Amino acid sequence: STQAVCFNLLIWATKLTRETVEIMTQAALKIVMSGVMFFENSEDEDGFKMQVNKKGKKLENAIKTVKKKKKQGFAEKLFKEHLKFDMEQKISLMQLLSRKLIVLG
Amino acid sequence: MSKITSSQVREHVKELLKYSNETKKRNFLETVELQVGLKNYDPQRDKRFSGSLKLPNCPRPNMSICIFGDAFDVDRAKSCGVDAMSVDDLKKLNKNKKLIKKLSKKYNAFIASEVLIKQVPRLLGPQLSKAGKFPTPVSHNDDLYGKVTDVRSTIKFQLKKVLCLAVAVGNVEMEEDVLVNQILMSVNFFVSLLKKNWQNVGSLVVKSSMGPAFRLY
RNA sequence: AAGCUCGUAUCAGUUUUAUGAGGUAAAGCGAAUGAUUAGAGGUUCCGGGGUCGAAAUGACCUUGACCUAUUCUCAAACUUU
RNA sequence: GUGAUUUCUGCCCAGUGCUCUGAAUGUCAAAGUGAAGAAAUUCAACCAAGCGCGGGUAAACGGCGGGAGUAACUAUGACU
RNA sequence: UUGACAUUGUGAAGAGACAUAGAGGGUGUAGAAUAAGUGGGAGCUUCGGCGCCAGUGAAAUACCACUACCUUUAUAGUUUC
RNA sequence: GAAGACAUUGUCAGGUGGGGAGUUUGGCUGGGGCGGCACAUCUGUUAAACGAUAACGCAGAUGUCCUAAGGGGGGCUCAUGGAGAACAGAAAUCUCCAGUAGAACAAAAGGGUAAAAGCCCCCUUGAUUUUGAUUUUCAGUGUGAAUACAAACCAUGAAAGU
Repeated sequence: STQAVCFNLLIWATKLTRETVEIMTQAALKIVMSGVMFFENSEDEDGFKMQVNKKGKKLENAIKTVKKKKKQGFAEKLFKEHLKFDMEQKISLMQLLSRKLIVLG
Repeated sequence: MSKITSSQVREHVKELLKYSNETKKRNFLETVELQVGLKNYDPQRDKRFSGSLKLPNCPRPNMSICIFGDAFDVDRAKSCGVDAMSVDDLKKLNKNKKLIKKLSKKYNAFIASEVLIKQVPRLLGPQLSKAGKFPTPVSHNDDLYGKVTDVRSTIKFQLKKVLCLAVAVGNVEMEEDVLVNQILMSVNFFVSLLKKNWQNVGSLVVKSSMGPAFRLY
């Protein structure tokens, strides 16, 4: 009906929708940003402040990617790490900072 | 000679410089027809969701010889019998597999794509594949084949900040070529995503094929 | 207060002749406003949410919008005419 | 500022100030320097200081049934 | 409180980035290759080289351009070190 | 015994500061008495979530509608209600009767008018230009709108006309 005729004809629509089925359907097939967010296909769209977005070993992947790449962001990361989950976040932040005033701070 | 009759640091209106006119009639000495290099500045991004996938009208032809590949099955081949350049059935898809390749832009549909996928490894060169870009996978072709014979502006997926396609030549008629360039901007400006940056106009650059270019704002 | 130009020369708190102009009376909500009222009985793979079968279109409820079957027909001061 | 002795903060530094040997090229006049120009006006970039960020400081002014973790990317703050 | 010139001389001054132009590398899978996001594919001296030469295949190799420049030199000189 | 071509004075964007001077107080809860100043365009967004909530800002349209719903000739004579029928129920298609307008007649609305001033089909470019005058407001104004002739250039119709 709604989603009926939806997939019928069948991306912001996709957005609301979720907001893999037809999902991963058109999937393989920055609003996109937010979406992939809430959402692996998300991983993909990702890899495609957007860093803040992406904020999974492949996450670590695109990570060291733009890492050596670029080689604000720092501040944001630190704030997020300061705001299981906790442990992971902390570790990641430390690794990034090591790869430093505010550091020891 | 040809440089002193052109401007590089001075902007002009469409009624001053070229922009599909005839100001390069005495400039271009060669009798061979040239192409319109209408360049445009439009800052975009690297997002696949941000792009124009339409088709410009362009009423007046560009005066050129071309040939398309008409091939349909089921019953659509009967409707496309009068307006066609070649038959090309289902069993005639193995003819171009040899050495003969006198087919430029072949047109098909979405129904006959199970066998068309075998022709893709040979016809992957020129940008004319069947996807979601250029309008092709569709059962309708009666009121579409009569349009492609009027020389349609084939829009492609460009990404560098330089934006230029193909208008015409500029040697047919004065006032006739004026109402042609009015669709090369109207369609482009129509498809404007909110995710884009700054403006979409920028600077307008128009040239020929040998002579210097200009600048329009 | 101080001047100029004229003469059968300016008319009317009372009586007869009804040609124009107007937006107070009437009406409507069936394309404009508002106090466009008040209920019951059904149908659930897949309109959107639970419990119970490792499962397969195996089965069974509740909580919001409709259809069928009724009632009123919308205050004179909202507007125009 | 407090105003004899005993008594004399339990915790917190996100906002309003001060200090700043922390952090300096996002923004930053004139002079000097750089195009066009027989001229005038306009004039892109560089730099100092201030502003932004952060920490300390509330016996100097507040807050004081407090401080966290929780399917929203920031917006409710139940339960524990 | 801060800065340039002048007041105020002299150039034996350690180490950088520029104001006009010509080479040097553009090396991720596969293709023996330098196919750098995008555009341009009938073309410039025409006797002659490449015009689309083979296998592979999302992009195929002269051609006036928005270009991120790893590392040097550069004529009369250079505001603050 | 300090030190140095150091430091201090004067005209040089702007920034720290009511020590001091000048200037600044219509009316607005029967005096006055918190802070802000988010009044009027369908929905989403604009807009920090069950209440409200503006903005000549952004993305179609939009300071309502029209690229024949204009003018003209011919033909036809509407809705609702009652009474019927092969597919077919109180609603759909066809036919008949009654019937002085609650209609139709460019925006929202209300009288008009019936061999229609309207609707449909067919036939179309006078909804465009030059030269005068008049009505309401006015100082026989600006702007805008309406009515009525002559002199060029068109369309419709059998004729008479607009």
